[PDB]
Amino acid sequence: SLTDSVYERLLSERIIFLGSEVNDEIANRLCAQILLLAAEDASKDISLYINSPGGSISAGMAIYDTMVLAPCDIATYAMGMAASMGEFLLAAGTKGKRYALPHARILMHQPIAIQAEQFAVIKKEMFRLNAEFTGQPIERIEADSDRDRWFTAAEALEYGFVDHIIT
Amino acid sequence: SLTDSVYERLLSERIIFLGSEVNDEIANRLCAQILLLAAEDASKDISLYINSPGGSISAGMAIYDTMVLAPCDIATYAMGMAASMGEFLLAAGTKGKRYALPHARILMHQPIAIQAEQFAVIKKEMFRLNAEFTGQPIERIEADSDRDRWFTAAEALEYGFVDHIIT
Amino acid sequence: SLTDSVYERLLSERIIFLGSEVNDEIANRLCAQILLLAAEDASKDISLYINSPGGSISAGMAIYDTMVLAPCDIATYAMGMAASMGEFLLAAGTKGKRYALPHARILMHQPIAIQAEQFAVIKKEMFRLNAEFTGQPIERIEADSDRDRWFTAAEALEYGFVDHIITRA
Amino acid sequence: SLTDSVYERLLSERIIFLGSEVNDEIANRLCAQILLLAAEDASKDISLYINSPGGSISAGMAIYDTMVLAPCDIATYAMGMAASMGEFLLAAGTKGKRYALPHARILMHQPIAIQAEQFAVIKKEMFRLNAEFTGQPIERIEADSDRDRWFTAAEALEYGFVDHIIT
Amino acid sequence: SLTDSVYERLLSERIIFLGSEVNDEIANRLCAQILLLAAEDASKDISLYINSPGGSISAGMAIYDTMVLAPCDIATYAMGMAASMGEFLLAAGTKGKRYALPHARILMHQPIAIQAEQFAVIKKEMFRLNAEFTGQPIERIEADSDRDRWFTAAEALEYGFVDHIIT
Amino acid sequence: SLTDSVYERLLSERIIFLGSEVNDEIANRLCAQILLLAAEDASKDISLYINSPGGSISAGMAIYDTMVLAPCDIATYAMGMAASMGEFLLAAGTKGKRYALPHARILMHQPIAIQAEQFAVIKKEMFRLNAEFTGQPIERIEADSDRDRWFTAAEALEYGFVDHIIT
Amino acid sequence: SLTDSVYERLLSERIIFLGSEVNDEIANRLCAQILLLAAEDASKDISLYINSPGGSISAGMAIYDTMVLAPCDIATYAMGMAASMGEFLLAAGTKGKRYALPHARILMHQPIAIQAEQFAVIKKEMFRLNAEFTGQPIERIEADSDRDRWFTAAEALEYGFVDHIIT
Amino acid sequence: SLTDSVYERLLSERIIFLGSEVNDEIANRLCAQILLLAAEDASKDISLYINSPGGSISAGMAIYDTMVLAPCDIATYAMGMAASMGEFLLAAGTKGKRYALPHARILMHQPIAIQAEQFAVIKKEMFRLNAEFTGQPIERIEADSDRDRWFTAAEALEYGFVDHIITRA
Amino acid sequence: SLTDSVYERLLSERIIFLGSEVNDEIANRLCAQILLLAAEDASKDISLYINSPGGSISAGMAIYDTMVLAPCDIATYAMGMAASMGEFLLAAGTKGKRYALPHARILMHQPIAIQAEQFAVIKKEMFRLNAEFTGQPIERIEADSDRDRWFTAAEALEYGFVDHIIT
Amino acid sequence: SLTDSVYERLLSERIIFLGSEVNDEIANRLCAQILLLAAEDASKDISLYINSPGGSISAGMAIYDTMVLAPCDIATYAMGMAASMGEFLLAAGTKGKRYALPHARILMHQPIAIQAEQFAVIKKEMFRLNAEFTGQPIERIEADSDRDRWFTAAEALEYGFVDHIIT
Amino acid sequence: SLTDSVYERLLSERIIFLGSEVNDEIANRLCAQILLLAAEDASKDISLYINSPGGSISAGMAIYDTMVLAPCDIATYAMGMAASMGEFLLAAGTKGKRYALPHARILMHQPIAIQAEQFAVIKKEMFRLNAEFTGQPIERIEADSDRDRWFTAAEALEYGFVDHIIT
Amino acid sequence: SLTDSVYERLLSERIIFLGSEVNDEIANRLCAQILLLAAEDASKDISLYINSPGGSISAGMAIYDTMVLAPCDIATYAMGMAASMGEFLLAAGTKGKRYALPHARILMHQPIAIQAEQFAVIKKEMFRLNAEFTGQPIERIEADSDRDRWFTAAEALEYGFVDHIIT
Repeated sequence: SLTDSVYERLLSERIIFLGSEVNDEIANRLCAQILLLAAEDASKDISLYINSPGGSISAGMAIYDTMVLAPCDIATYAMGMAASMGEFLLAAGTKGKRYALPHARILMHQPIAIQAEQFAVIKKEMFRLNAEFTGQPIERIEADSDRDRWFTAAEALEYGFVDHIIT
Repeated sequence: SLTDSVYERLLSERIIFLGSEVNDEIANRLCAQILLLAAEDASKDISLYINSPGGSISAGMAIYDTMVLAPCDIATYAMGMAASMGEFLLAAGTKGKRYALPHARILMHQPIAIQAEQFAVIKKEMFRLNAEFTGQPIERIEADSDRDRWFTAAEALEYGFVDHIIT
Repeated sequence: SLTDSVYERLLSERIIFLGSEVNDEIANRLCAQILLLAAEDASKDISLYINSPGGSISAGMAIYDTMVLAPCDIATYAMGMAASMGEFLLAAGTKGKRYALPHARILMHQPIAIQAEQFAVIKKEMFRLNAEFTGQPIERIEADSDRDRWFTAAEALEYGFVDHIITRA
Repeated sequence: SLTDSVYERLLSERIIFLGSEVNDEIANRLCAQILLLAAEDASKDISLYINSPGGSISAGMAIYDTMVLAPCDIATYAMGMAASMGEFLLAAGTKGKRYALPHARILMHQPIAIQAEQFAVIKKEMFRLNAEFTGQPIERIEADSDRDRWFTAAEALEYGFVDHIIT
Repeated sequence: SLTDSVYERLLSERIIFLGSEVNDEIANRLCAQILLLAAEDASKDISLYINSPGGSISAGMAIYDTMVLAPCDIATYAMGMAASMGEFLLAAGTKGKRYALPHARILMHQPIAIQAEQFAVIKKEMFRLNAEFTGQPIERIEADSDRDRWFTAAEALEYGFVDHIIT
Repeated sequence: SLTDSVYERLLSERIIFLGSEVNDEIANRLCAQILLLAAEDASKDISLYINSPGGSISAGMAIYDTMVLAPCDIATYAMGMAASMGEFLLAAGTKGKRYALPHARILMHQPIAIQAEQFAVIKKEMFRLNAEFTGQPIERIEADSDRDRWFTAAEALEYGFVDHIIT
Repeated sequence: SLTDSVYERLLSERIIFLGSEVNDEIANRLCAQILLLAAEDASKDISLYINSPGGSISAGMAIYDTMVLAPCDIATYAMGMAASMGEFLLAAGTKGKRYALPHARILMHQPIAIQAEQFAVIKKEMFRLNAEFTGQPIERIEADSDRDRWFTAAEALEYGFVDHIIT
Repeated sequence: SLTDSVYERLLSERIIFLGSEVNDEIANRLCAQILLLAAEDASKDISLYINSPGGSISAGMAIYDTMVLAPCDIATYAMGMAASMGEFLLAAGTKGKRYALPHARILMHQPIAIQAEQFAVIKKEMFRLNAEFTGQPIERIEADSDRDRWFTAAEALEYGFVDHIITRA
Repeated sequence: SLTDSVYERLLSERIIFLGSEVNDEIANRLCAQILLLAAEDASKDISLYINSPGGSISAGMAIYDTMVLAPCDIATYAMGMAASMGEFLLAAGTKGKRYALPHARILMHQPIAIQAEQFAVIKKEMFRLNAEFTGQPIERIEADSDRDRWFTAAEALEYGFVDHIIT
Repeated sequence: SLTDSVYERLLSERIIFLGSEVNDEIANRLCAQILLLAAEDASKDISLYINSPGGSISAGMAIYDTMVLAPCDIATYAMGMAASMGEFLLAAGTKGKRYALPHARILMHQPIAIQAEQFAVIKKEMFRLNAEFTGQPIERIEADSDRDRWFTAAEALEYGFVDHIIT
Repeated sequence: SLTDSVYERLLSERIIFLGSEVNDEIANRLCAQILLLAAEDASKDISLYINSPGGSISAGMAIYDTMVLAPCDIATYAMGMAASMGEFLLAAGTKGKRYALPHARILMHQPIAIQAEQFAVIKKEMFRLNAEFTGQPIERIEADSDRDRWFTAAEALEYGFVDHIIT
Repeated sequence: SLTDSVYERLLSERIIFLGSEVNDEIANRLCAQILLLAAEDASKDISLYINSPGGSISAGMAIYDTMVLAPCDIATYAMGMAASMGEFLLAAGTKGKRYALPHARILMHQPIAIQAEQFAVIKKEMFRLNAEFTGQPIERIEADSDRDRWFTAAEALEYGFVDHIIT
């Protein structure tokens, strides 16, 4: 189909998209692409464009782990919305190669008994990493996720999610 | 489709994925990929990436037997989840080449009369191999399976599921 | 699709799969492939990998006829399950080249006036060839089939379904 | 699809299948395959493999007509079932080159005002042609179809639907 | 698909097919095929195999109109049924190159106020042309269509629909 | 439901409707109503209103037989359309009690081996009965059925399908 | 169902509704309803409420014939829209007892060879009765439909579709 | 629903209908209605109207057994078509109470190892009883069934399927 | 169903509902209801409960005409929302008996050539009668609709939609 | 529905049916009917008619248990097929009142480690009961069921499943 | 259905159920019932059983508006869950006649430019009434809403949601 | 529906059924029924028949609470299987009136992370009451749930779930 064709073509310029909610299908497809590009050429950059409401923390953490695994830099771009795990992957890009498009919106969100155990531990780790990424203190991240704090491109550079606003 | 093209292209790099729950279909498709790579080139390594909640034991042992069958080494990577047969297949990679990614989770799991006796036989055999893979006694594999013990990447290295945590 | 794509790719390596219930359409696909390989090169082996709960005797018997028809050696491998005609077809492989992988299972199974006549003929022929295949008496075969006897790899090599349990290739 | 790729490849070897009921669509498909192969090369054999419960008489007579039309030799093979029109098209192949696989079954079967008129003509014409192919008298063909007489390879060879039983 | 693939491969052989009902859909497909062929090579013959219950008069005339328009000869073949518009298009083939297969069958059939006016002239013109193609008198074409007259191959040759019976 | 209730309260007034095409289901349903009414009172009039394109002769004949079977007189009313079997059943009403509404339209329409046989039998019986109903001769019934002759309420009164045109 | 329940209760107050497009099924049920109320009490009025896009002339004309047939008075009410056959049936009420609600809108609209034939005579009839209904000349009725003339309650009283406008 | 209401209304008059393909479902419903009428008043006739293309023998035979069970007489009426089991059930009505309407037609028709066995048995039973009902030899009933013999009402009266052609009720 | 049984029983208490959108189906159902209640007892009140997003203007007006038609008073109650035509109808209630519940909200809204004219006419009439029901100039009504003004019960009372807030 | 009406009315005569495959819903319904009948008149017989392929053993056993619970005699009739649990329930009727209709057929059929446990128990138990019911030895019950032994009415009477064959 | 049959039977006991999510349909049905019961007898209590996760504030408030409207007393019963508007309507019970079942749980949940406008006003109104109903200060109601406080039956008596824990 | 009718008729006998998975719907169905029966006659016994694979605790707790609330005794009957909450409800019956049919089976089963907290309190409270019903100590209830302990009627009577086995 046209759509897939254009993505394939973009993938040949080392440009990948997160354009939906993060879940296991998407995560796998994305990690795959990252493994491919990395395998194809370890020294050229990858560009990850993001327009995503976020989703599953587990999914996003696998993606992030793959980002970290790849030797090349990964540039990230907020294209329309980076919310929760969308924000996190945006913030997780190679430092100095994180970009917000001028009207992108960055949104923070607060994301049996053993499932709660497994959830709590990785929520904490995501909060930890988000602080590392943004330079913000961990308590700033925590409160701002509770209050569903949203950002303009400008406000987001301020806060530390991105390094550039590309006019 | 894009997704399929991307997996095919990863296949050309000898990179393979267990991305969903293990069943007869996926088993057949994985085995098929292993035989393919083994036939293409006995010498080079296959890298199997795992992010699976697992499922059926026979399905799982079918993949295992194929992995053993392949003359080349299989590297296994815990990418997201490795639970039940997902874990088993991970621990089943070539000594020296089992990797956990820093935020992966390993979950051990407790997984017509003729069916009962068939299941009892593989169940037992699965414990036996798990113990072999991990270096643990059978009895600690059984008790840890009975209770649904889960592992962080760290905890998983200690136990014997993986050889390295790769960053 | 990927799946299909590796099967085609795997076909060019002379490797084929019976990965599900042997019915009429699957039997045709399979015959087609044997014919194809046979016709491509008539003296290189074909490797048939079985993981299948069997199916109709009729379709099973069609795959078998095509196996005999084909000049080359057809090597059979029990991958997961070889039940009914999956068992029959495994056992039907070129003598010496029938294999079980260590955790494969072999299941035996008891498989209008004029349909009944047809069935009776083919059912009797099937028991007769299973005997020929395994070295067993027809008596064993019928009674084992009756009680749905099943086999591990080891037990299956003993009985005569395969010639080797293979671990490393 | 894999199924289709195989038949195409098999069709490059001048091998065609009749693997289902004979309706107008299958008949058109098959007629087309014969014309293609006869146009590609009119001196080389075509191999029709038959495993089908037969079906529509006029659809069967169209295929038959196309075999007759095709300059080249058409060899036929009873692969599983050759029933009614399937049996008709088996017996209809080039004499000397009609084969039965050992466990094939050959079944004979009895196949508005104006539809009856056409069917009556066509029915008589196919009894006539069955008799000519088999060497059996016409009245033998009719009594046998009426009582659904079926054959093993052995019985089929002797009666005259086929020339050789291959192994 | 296999079926479609075969059809395209036959187009390279300048063989085309009318093998379903004649309507707007099919008519266009078939006019397009004739146009392609005449564009590919204006001098080389096109073969049209007919097996079709006919259908819409206006669709049939569009096809006929395209046939006349093609510079090259168009051989026509009665393969199954050639009924109503199916019969018209057969009889419309290049004089000398109209064929019946031995068991082919030719059927004749009688085939808001402004709609009726339109229909009346198209109907008249069809009769006129069917009279011209067969060398029969218009009266006989009308009466014969009224009474659903049908034709064996031999009867069709005698009447004028075709020039040859192929064996 | 509304409709059902209305037909059912009309059944209490001994009024029956043939308001769609005659098939085996409508047959069985009509025959039932007739039988019920007849059973309820064997000597009160039944009123059958008709607005139907007709349909199956065999079905038409079963309703006819049942009408005849019923001790009581059956009145018939061409309410909109009485075509083919619709016409026939309108004609079959008790002499003196066939009615046409002023804008009613009567249409005459001429409607395996064993199937043809049976059909030819009742076709002839149908024609014969139509003649008897209308006083017309058989050859006129056939000739008119061939050309799909139709009738206004007036034209139909003259010909013998009805006894009165009601206002 | 409630809806049917209200229509049933209304049927008891001798009130019926043309609340949709006039087709064969609707025409059937409406005739059935007239017949029933007429059978129940031939001396008492029926109130027919209209809010209809109209429809098929034949259908509307069956309804009309049935109204004429009903002995009792039928009062008509333009409730929402009376378009086409909706207008005709409105105008067809008993002179004296034809009503439009203050915001009722009345729309005129100009509504195989045998098909055309039939249509033409009933189209002529319906024009004649619209003329007689409204007391207009037939020429004006016709030209007015040509141009899709529409009427307010007041314009329609003036033109002759109705006798009163109710408030 | 109206349809269902008149059949119910008709049950009240001890009239029942066989107006479609005889299968397990239809027979279940029909056996029920017979059992209900017999339970209602055991001394009183049940009229059965047949307009059916027939179908399954077992289903047919189940209706038959219920007919036999019911203490009361069952009058059968070929209303349009009585074919195969339709024919059988018509022929099975109480002697002297089997009727055909002027234009009824009657069609005879010739209707895993364990299935074939049970089928053979019931088939034989079906021919024998048909022979008994019509007064024909088993041989004829076989031959005719074989040849799909049919019958106008008159030809049917003469063969034994029915006792009367009824014209007015 | 319970939902319908409840409404039937409310109808029997002379209580009607506008609970959904105003499409023609609904307005028909609702008119029928008012027609019935009037016919049952011309003297007793009708209580109409509104909780509706409004909808079609013709449908609106048909209901309105019917309400004017009924001799009895109709009380109107704003149960939750009364928007567009739902508001219009609310305000159409008998003077002194238009009510709002305390947390009801009233919402104003702006509600081929020949259709346009009709719409313009209904639309103008709508605005006028709404100016008259509330006591506001047509210009206030129009402008307030243009900007989707909404009202609390208190505000609705103030503006003139209603006469009482009930508790 | 007619069907339901009839079963309902048959239930008033204390006549129940097992007419499809035994499964939870049907067993539940059947138990309910037995409980109902039993509660209505604990001294008068229930007649159970069977034509069922049987089905689940647990469901069958719950029906059986309700039969034992029910204080009144429960007569059983083999109508079409009494197979597996159908056979068992038939055999389980009050001794002296089990009936076969002359063309009834009786079939015997051989009917997560925790699942196997539970099943072994109920199976053994069901053979025991079937032995007691029929007076045969348990090991003849088992071999018979093993080979799917079937029975004619006479054979069943001989074996011990029923007490009379009714005619 | 049996379920509807029970609910209506319970309606006769002036017992009603809010047993799913409060949406518009539900609120319409519940307002209807309350109204119906009020009409049937204004002097006798209504009992409202709540087992509901709540939902729409404004649907919630429609029900509440009808509750106040009804002159009779309304008992409320926290039968299982009373969350969001479920809690609210529970607490709207006629003081003294608000009950909780021993294992009931109460939950408080924090529940276009113009949608926002209306929503802010109704949220405020709800908070005001929750305070009113329970005797807590508006600030505790809000603060306790944010974090999503849940309550056992006892904690619920204590806060003011209900008056008695009924055993 | 026959199924519904039979349950309705059973309600007159004060017999109710838990014959499927316990959930929100069923729970409400069942509480409704209990509330009805109680309201109808306060002393007369309710009889609950249980054939249920359990379900959710919350739903089961609500039913339990309605039972306790219900003035009259409730008899419980283990029909085919009482598992999970099916067991609970069975065991929750009026003491001395809890029954098991002989082939019945009692199965005990283990049934925004703040859900865990709610679920923890309620798991504990079920265990408590389950302990109290049987006479087993809390800990026995836990471990026996943990390994899925199943019981025969005999085993269950002696373990405390039921008081009597009926035959």
